[PDB]
Amino acid sequence: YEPPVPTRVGKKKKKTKGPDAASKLPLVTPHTQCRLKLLKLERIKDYLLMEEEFIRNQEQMKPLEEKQEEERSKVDDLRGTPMSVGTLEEIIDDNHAIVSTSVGSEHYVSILSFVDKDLLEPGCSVLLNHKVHAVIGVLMDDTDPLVTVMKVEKAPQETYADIGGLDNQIQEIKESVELPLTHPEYYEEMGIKPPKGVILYGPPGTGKTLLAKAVANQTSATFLRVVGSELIQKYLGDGPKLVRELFRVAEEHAPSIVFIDEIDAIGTKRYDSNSGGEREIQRTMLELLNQLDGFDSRGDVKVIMATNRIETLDPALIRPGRIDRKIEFPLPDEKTKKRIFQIHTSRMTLADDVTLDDLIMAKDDLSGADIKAICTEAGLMALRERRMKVTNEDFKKSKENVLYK
Amino acid sequence: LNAKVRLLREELQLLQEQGSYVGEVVRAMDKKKVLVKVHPEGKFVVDVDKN
Amino acid sequence: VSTAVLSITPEPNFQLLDNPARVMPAQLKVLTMPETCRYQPFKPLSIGGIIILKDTSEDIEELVEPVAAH
Amino acid sequence: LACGMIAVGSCNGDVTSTILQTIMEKSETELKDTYARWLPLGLGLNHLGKGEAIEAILAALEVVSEPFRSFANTLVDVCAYAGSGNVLKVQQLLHICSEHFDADMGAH
Amino acid sequence: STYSRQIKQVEDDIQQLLKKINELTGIKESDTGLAPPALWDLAADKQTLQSEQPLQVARCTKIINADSEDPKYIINVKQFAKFVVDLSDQVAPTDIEEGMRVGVDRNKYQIHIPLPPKIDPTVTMMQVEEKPDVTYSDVGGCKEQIEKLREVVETPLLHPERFVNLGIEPPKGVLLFGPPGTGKTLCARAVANRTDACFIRVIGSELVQKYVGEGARMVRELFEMARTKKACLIFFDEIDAIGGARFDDGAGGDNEVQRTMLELINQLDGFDPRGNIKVLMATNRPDTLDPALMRPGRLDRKIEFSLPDLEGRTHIFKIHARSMSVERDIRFELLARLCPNSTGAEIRSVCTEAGMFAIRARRKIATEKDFLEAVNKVIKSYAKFSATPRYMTYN
Ligand SMILES: Nc1ncnc2c1ncn2[C@@H]1O[C@H](COP(=O)(O)OP(=O)(O)OP(=O)(O)O)[C@@H](O)[C@H]1O
Ligand SMILES: Nc1ncnc2c1ncn2[C@@H]1O[C@H](COP(=O)(O)OP(=O)(O)OP(=O)(O)O)[C@@H](O)[C@H]1O
Ligand SMILES: [Mg+2]
Ligand SMILES: [Mg+2]
Repeated sequence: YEPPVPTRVGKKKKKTKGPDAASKLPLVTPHTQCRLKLLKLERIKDYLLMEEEFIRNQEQMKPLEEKQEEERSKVDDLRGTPMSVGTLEEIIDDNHAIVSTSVGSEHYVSILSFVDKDLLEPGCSVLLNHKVHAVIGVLMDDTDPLVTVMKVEKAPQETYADIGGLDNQIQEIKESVELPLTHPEYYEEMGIKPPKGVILYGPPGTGKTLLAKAVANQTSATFLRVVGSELIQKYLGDGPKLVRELFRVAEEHAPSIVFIDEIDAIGTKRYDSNSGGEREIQRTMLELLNQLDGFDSRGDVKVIMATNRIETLDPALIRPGRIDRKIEFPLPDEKTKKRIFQIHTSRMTLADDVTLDDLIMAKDDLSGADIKAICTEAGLMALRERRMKVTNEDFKKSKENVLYK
Repeated sequence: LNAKVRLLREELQLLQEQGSYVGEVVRAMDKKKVLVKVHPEGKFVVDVDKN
Repeated sequence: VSTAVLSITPEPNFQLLDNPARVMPAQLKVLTMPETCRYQPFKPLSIGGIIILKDTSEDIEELVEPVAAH
Repeated sequence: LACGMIAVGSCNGDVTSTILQTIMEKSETELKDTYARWLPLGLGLNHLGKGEAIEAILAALEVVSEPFRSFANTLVDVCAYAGSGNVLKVQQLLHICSEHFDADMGAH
Repeated sequence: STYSRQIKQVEDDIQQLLKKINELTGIKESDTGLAPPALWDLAADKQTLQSEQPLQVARCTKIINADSEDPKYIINVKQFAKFVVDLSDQVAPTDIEEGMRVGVDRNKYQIHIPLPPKIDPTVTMMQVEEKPDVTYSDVGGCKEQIEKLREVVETPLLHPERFVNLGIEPPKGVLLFGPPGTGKTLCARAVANRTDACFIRVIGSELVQKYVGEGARMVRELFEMARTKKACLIFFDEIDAIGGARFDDGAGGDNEVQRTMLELINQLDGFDPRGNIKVLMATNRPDTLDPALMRPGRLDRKIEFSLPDLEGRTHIFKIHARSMSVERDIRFELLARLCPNSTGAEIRSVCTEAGMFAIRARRKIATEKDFLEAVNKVIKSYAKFSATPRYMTYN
């Protein structure tokens, strides 16, 4: 006896996912409505007429057993019912594989012709015949609950116009997460790949998460948001596993933007639920090192990190190649503070005795979060007193609440 | 009374018909296919009765 | 179909039944021979069965030819 | 194959004349041999890409017997419109592809 | 616009045609993993469903009376049961050995086909199947390093005849160490692109697992699967995740991970020969590695990826500025002199940022001033976050 030799190269599934399949019609150029586009479209139409006539002729004299509805009706007969869901363990040959049922028992079965052989990889969910356990299909895995959590289904309502004073900060983030997607020609004509990674660092409340919210609002790519504290897991290896799985979902939904908010919280915070101590966090860090810049080729995945403590990060994590741009978010100055106050009071109904200039110097170390909290609390004071107009006394009592006590 | 007697004799044959599994629907699929989880026996892709 | 054209390129209300006549028990009440026929039945034709027909005239008897059994 | 390659796309009548001359002189049985398939190819190469210059040649090919005539005329007609994209010409080829024979008859 | 009306008429007729074509052709749907109907050999599948019977995977345990003509085989059918069966008439007695997986029937459980050993699907995916787009021409300043790496991990497989003749046993392991961005993984990616043997990429964080004995187990199946091939390469990126030195801190500090390193050490150089595997380890913290792992026979070659010199930095600048639309007179030698101790990753960012200053200015060609501003932004302004100062102490 000799071992069977597969004809397919490798044991992984085809990288391409969700294509147009048989409808991959050519990109006829130009899009302008002129003669050669009409001429080009006619050629596509002509061959379809040839294709339509040829296929009809064959099926016309094909046997009654061999028909498009009959063969599909037959396919159900070979599959049978129910269709047991198993797990692919190993691909022994082109038409042979080892599968395991939910009971933990493995069977050496035969892969039928109608199964999509390009979707077969070990660990994938396969559909097996109830009687003979033969592979009769591949179950498209439903979206994991972990996939749904990262993905931001609805873009946040915060836009770049809602950000005040971060003109340079907004500009830098666009060239790494927005400009490469909207205008890739600028990079290609220049011969440089876009800046790989970006990190937003500064004092708390400076607008780091807000700029990512603005980025997520005006992006055509899938946005995945993960807090650094979410990467601390209860069991050994799940920390690295979650980081590995987070960047796998990003690769599936390419192009994608991965926002690792509060990245420093993975190390600056110690929890007893994390079985391994600082050593398990380091292994999680090393896994994140591989994902940002490692052996595996990276698709159109852009990484945004935010932290108010950049001195506590591993310098190897934010090294160039992993995080190219380090955008600083300073505390707002006088011009920015007035802009932030006008931004958060635009929908307000201010009184004639309320001046924003006095509120600018509420505190020397005033941040955007403090300004928004001052306004939000000031409106709450008016809501308590059953009013729609916010007075200076309402703002005065606002400062003593959020800033003090 | 005749219906009660007739239903009683037919019940004995009916009670010998094998019972039905209890499963949990994961998601519905095309061609009236449903992914279920039989309680001890893992997942299945099952048909849907015409009713 | 040819090749595709490319870019360039009154039941009657009655029926006469011969003798013998395969006649339903329901046809009995609705079956009656023509008045002008030379023969007239003794008992009413709606009775059915074998009926002997009276002869009004004395012309040549156009009988029926017996059929040999299979 | 050789004389077709020297005079490819030239419509040289001298090479054309002999290629027909050898073809119909041969007996029907030896036309079953697959080395006779190279004779229409030499004829086809001699008219490679010319297009409308084969009807006179296609006229001579009707005399040749079947199923080689089916093979012969298909080869030269295809070579006549090589690199032309004529959707009308590929209309007839699939018409040949539509009728399936239950080998010897379907060599072309 | 005079053809706008005629475009949509033929576009709609076309779209109707594909919908019509797909009706007869089929291939609609795929959620149940159905291949296109052009590949449906239903005649063979019906015969396959009958002629080829399903086989349960079982492991042979003990062969009873192998010498005699009635050899009985004890098999472990996973979670089902244990059976004492005999071989089928279509399989040689010498083809089934104790401890190997076999295929058995559902009626008499007689062994029908020997099977490959069970290997974790995670370990199987750890082998490289698409080679990276990095060649040795994309690595600058690492000339001497690259020859040492190739002559151990590439030359013996390519031209084995020049080693057997002289009785040479080439080194079977290379450790790449250096500060981050120095090109450790870049050179490994170049190795995988050029190599023709099997390349397996292992990340040290992938060997950290929830349960006790998994990391050692995955290492065992990693080398078990590597040994099923004539020549193999295993790349251990960031070995320091599991390669840390053993210690006793009272409690069980890193005891499980140390066992994973001990198993890896055992496979590299233990009682049994390793095979034809040439391992490749990359780490930015080689000072933390275990002394037994940093020993010849496990890591024979210690290739250091130090910071590039002036000639090396100039070479890296040319590699990354090859496709740039730079000016005619860009002084790359000057640029290399403005970043004395800078990794190759910084030089790439300098090249990328240099084109960014020009793209910002709506200029299609990057001047030398942009590279000068890029060095200030990358080498100088971003020097606060530089990993070089701390990591040269570790290397
Ligand atoms: N420059 C700014 N312009 C406008 N609004 C701002 C600005 N900075 C902060 N804000 C407001 O502050 C709110 C809260 O701050 P935000 O969540 O952006 O903080 P951050 O800078 O990410 O800090 P951290 O996560 O460290 O607390 C935002 O929702 C936004 O409305
Ligand atoms: N010698 C070099 N020549 C050319 N480019 C280089 C060189 N060294 C590094 N680079 C560039 O810098 C990037 C840094 O990634 P690389 O995989 O080389 O880092 P590393 O040495 O493995 O770092 P780490 O220790 O953080 O894993 C590479 O992708 C490559 O583009
Ligand atoms: Mg935040
Ligand atoms: Mg590396």
